[PDB]
Amino acid sequence: ELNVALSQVAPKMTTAAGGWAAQAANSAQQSDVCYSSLLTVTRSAANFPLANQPAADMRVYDTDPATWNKVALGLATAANLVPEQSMDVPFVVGDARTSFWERLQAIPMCIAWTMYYHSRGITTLAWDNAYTDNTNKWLQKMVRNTFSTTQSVGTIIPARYGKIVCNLYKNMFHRAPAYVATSVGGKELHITHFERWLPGGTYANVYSGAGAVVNCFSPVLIPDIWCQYFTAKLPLFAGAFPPAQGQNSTKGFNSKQGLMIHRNQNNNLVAPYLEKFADNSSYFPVGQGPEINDMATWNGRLWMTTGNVQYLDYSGAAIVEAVPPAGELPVGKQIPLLAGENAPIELTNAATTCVPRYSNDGRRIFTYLTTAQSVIPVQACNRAANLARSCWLLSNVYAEPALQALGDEVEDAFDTLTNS
Amino acid sequence: GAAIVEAVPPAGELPVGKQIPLLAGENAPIELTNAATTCVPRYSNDGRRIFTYLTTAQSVIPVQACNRAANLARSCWLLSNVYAEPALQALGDEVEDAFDTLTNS
Amino acid sequence: PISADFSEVENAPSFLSLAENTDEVLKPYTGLEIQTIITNIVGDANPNQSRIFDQDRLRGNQYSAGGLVTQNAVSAIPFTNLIPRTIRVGNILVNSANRLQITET
Amino acid sequence: PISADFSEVENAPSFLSLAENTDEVLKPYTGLEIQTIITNIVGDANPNQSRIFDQDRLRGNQYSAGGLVTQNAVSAIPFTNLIPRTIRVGNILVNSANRLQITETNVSEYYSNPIIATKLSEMISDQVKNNQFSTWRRDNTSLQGFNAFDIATINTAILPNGLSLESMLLKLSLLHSIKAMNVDAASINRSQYQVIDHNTVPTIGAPAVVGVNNSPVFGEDCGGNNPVYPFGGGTGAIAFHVTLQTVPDERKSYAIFVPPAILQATSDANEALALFALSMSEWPHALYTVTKQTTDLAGANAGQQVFIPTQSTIHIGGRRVLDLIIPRREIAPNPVRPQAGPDATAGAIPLAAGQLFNMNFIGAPAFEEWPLTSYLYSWAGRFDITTIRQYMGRLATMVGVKDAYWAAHELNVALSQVAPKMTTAAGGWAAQAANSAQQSDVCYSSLLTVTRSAANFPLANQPAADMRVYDTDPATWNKVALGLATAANLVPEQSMDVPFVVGDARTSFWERLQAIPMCIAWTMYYHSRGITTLAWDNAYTDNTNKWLQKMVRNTFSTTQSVGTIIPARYGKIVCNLYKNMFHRAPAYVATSVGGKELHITHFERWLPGGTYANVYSGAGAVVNCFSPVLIPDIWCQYFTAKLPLFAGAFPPAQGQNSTKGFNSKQGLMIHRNQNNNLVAPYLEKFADNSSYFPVGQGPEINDMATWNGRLWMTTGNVQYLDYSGAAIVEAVPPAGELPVGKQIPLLAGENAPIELTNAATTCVPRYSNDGRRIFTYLTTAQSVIPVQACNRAANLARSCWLLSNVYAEPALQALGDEVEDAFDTLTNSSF
Amino acid sequence: EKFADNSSYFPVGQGPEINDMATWNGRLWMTTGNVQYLDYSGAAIVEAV
Amino acid sequence: GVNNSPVFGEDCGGNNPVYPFGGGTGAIAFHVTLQTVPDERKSYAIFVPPAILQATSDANEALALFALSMSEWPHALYTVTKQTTDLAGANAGQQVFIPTQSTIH
Repeated sequence: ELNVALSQVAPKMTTAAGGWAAQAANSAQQSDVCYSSLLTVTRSAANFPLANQPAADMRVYDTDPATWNKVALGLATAANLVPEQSMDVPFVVGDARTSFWERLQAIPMCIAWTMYYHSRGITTLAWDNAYTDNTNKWLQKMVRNTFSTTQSVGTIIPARYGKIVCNLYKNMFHRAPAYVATSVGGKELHITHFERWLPGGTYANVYSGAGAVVNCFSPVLIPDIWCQYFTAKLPLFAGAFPPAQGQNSTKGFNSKQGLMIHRNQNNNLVAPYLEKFADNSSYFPVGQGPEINDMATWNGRLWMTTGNVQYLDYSGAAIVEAVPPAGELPVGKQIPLLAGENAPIELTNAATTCVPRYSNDGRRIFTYLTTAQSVIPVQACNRAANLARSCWLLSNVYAEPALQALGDEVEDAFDTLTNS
Repeated sequence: GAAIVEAVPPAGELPVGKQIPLLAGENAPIELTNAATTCVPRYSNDGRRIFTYLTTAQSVIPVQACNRAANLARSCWLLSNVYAEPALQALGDEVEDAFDTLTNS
Repeated sequence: PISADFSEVENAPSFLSLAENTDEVLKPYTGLEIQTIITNIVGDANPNQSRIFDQDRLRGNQYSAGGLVTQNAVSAIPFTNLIPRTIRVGNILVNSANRLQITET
Repeated sequence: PISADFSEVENAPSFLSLAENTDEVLKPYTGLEIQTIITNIVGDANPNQSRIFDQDRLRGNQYSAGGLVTQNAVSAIPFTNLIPRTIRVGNILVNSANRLQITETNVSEYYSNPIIATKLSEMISDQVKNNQFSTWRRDNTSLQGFNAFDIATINTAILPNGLSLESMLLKLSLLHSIKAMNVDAASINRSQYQVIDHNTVPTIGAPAVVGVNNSPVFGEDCGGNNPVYPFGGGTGAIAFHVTLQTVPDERKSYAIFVPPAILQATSDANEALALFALSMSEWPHALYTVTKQTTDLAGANAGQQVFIPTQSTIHIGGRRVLDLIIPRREIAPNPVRPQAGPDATAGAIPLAAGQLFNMNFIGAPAFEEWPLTSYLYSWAGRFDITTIRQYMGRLATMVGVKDAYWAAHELNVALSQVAPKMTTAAGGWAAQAANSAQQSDVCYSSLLTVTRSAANFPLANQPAADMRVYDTDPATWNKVALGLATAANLVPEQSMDVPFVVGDARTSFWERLQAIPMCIAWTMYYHSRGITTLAWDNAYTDNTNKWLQKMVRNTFSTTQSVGTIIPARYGKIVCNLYKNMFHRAPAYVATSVGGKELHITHFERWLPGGTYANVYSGAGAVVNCFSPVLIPDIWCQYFTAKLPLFAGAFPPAQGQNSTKGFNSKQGLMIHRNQNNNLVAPYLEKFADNSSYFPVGQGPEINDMATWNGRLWMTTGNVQYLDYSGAAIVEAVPPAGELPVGKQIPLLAGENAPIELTNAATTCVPRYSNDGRRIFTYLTTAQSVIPVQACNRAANLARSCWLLSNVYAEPALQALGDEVEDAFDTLTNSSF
Repeated sequence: EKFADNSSYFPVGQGPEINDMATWNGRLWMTTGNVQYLDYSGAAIVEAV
Repeated sequence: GVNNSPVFGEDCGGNNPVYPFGGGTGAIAFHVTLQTVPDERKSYAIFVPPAILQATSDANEALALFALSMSEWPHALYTVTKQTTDLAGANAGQQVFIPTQSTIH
């Protein structure tokens, strides 16, 4: 499981309006490429054989001769070394389908890291520059904990907040990832590849259509549908947009759910129903960051999908970070098509969830629309309108007719005849 | 969907009130504000039912208004409890009693 | 899960309630059971090939914002373990003008 | 059952009570139930005495609406696995101007019944192997024919699926059904050479000749002696190794152990390597033909038609390169019989090919690959059904092949017995013309049009899949055929426990009768809700009426749980309309999500993509309306224990009362629209409050009113209009004409059906393509006697069959366990 | 008030909450003799100053 | 293949093999006992038990799987060459890939 964590490696993103963008033919940004941990793979600067050896990425254990020699001779038996049968070998060993399986085992890792990095929107320059230049006591705490920094004596200490990622894999896929046993202070604890990473490194940012760095989102690496179709129980802020032309289609969360609107209407520029501030209005406190709110992160990506989105400020001024040219969310990599087989249409292969909320400056980022073009999302938040978003028609999702000419309730034809 | 024997108005042209001359600083009604809307025909002279129709294209928004999935925009008189609604409904909390609890509320 | 309506969005667990500690058995999540979520999929334009060479993508119908169904639309499966050292550039193979990605434990 | 009077039309079971779940364990449908009615054989087995050649159709008296009795009027058995690639046009044989109908499965490995290492596998690991870790010894603990380093690389990491002997046992269940056409002439019907080519009389005398790669039109001799695969141009490769060390470095995991129990000194013993290499690799390897001497109607032009069976057009496999490891006698170290291989001969056919076989190469050296389409072409005139039967008995001694062959066999029947669509006519017995798409256009038993090929053969296009079937993996086969693993569906048996269909001459007769209750169950599924044929075709993605997308969405198998098939919803409705309607359960296989083990039948493994059972008119034009109707009604009525009330025989005219209807005492009402001239039957109370269905509503299942709608379109002058009497988008038959069964040539003293007797009246259209409700109308002048027949104050003169209902209980001997034979009453304590 | 940083613009049914701790505290600052009456963000207003 | 990558070095000793992650070649000495070693690395000697020599049928591919697993990854820079074609099919060639798991130190 911890080669799939660091050998299944994925190209980053590309900002575009519709679906299916890619980079170029020969470019440094096409083969720019990331882990499943939303964490850019170190590219070699020298020539092989490498003179300067870079920083390490994941902690592993070793095998020494001094214990292997006593184990191989019957002078030594441990608790994790009780022999077994040949039919108890993992069935991956020796099969022709390993490369297809390891390709699929990497996707629910990146969903757990994707929901980790999107809950607090800690925009990719804040993750990258958290060791380069930081004056905030919070942003340095977030990187120190998430990655396995601590060492006592010769023992991989599991990271804080990577047990949050491990619990976003168990509570979300109903499957636990494989571990080893590890004694830190005489206490028996388990450690996963979610907990073994090392601090440092560029994270997964987004490139534009022309190839420029667009590091103003949270780290994205895979689009929305892989998070939403593969998940048993998925959180609120990253939910699929339901079909367009239906009753109860696509609405938001207003002040009935405790949120507040910002409305900098002097610069024709209003923001969603976001959470209450409590000294988070313009600058965050030294040592505090964005609150986990799913009502407001759903509501913020509900405005990023409108089409002309500004990521400015409390007062409406520009941030230091690189903004995409339009309402141009990061969209998935385009591969060649086959016979009778289409491309995605409109924000269907996109990555919507990456709502920026925390700037590099320790400053709050607001998602803005114009006062004129936000009357319909505000009424959608007030539950007085529906919104029209594109969706995948998969397994319970039906195409809604334009004239909703509803009848009675119940409507169970062959359904009570089955288990309903 | 066939015609009835009765005399239909030329368009969406509801019966509207009689116009008297205006005075200084004083306006005419604007749009279906001095009209008589309630007179929905339902029983023809033939003993036949009369149906009110719109086109399939121009009825998607009233059907969603009936399904409580949209609101409609109609003109009104601002009289004694009826206030002009802003375009950007930027609602806050509930309650909202400023000088109202200080009176009989 | 994919939301069929907005009542499935509202009835979704929070981030805090989906990140507590759990104490269940919870079998490992093998790609032998992730292969069927991408193969046994809903669609009528899907040709349903049986070989792994064609069962890579996420195929499916898509329903637009204006109410139009796209028949067999695909999302790339975005995880490889292969750096191309010879890129198809200008319809023919040139070698790559890019360095090689290295990791270290 | 057919109706004696109206009091048992009225007191017939409903649809909802007959589609409920059932907890009874029921016997399998053997096909003997239809047999013991339409033939002289009621009691027991008959070798060649019983002329099944002439006993091929439903026979009985009929009673017209005008009070006359027709003596011997016949309805054809409407199913065959033979597509006539030579058509008799104008009393003489010409080539077909029509492509070949091909199917394609969706072979994938799913979580079957779980598997566990035996005491032999724990014996190899614990002992021997583990004990070589102290003695510095690399000895060989060889099991039966293989090295210790061949068993040691297989007594290893086991996949958590468990194997299903389904794909190889459908290929065995499939070549059997091809190679059982050359058994005799008086054991195969003549109607099943006449289902598509109805201007044809086959002969008692010369049997059918089951040839291979000799079809005269549109390619289809896919290498007549330079053979390739029919699906994908390619020849494959087979190699007979003695060790895994010889398999080069590339494959070595795909390598299949040939177990030494299938090859013993009991047979030819080298044909069993070809049945093993044919079960494990690919179907079809070649395009089999069935050539029979036929004659025209009067009998002048005796020639030989070429047929291609339907089960040689089913694309199953995906294994084109075989590496078979062969048992090496007892015990020997590693080395034209280098390491004591028993044999590997080529066949019996000379086969001038790309590797140029001469007549019969005997060769098992180390690597030295052959082609596989060549190696199977040489064993293509030798696979007679007795050899297939004893090969099945040698399989059954080591694995459990009783229930899995019967599931694979009615999978064969499910996707091999294939029927031409319909033709709309007023009376009885309409067919199509010669050399036309409409004669050869053809459907499944699931009311679902069989795809024919688009371009010339061997095919590069690979059409959409039709059915999800499982497969044997080689890696688990290598350890369950060796004693290293076992499951509950793989517990071994005896050769007595091989099913009764195997190796019997009467398979081509029985398999076409097993497919009739499949089409009765699907026919009653598609007729309870009448959605015509257009609101089934483009129904998967219509943005109008979310109900219809849910219907077509759920009918098909497009769901999963853990890595295994979740079977279809609403295919258990068809399965319960099989078990309740026939009192006999269809054969399931096992699928496990985890712990919980559940059952999936051919009723639950179909796939979307493909049009439905269309109906043609008399001039060949399409009449996409009614409902997906296939075989004529009397099949969907007489051979039935409990037929739901909307499908029912119009009872005979006995006294003054013949045929009545259902009125407002049963909760119904007359529609009665805008104009005064046309009125509709007693439909539901919802029919006047709809006019168009809501976007989550569909046709309510009412069998009072569906009866009452087919009671009006039997009158002979109806129009299928609208809530207001306007036309619909769907194609309407030209007059008061109904879909009527296929006409076959008659015999002496034997009549044609008369008037709506060989018809399908149950297909009442109720749901148009647009989501609007379809009403059947009559003129006010010509609806007084139907309305008063509904009010029980008049009578309607309808035609009927003069048969009676028997429906015997199952036999459970079926010519497959005749263990009464005197030489084992005395060898009986030893079993 | 505590509401002053969570508004910046009043909602369409809210107005200035009657707080005499804070109105005192606002006339306590514009008695200083050099104030500006700007905005949530320090921008000018439509009203004549 | 192994050490076949065309550009940016990566033929790490294409016919004189060296480590990719440092200038080196290593040293193997197969000694039966501790009293035979270079008398300076006795503390790092690895016993090969006979079970490893009984694992593989060749019995000497299993020393090499035990020298590869105990020493150093990577020992060389593996490539995966596959015949590919362009988007419509005109220019049949063979791309050189390097797997991501042959660049892990």
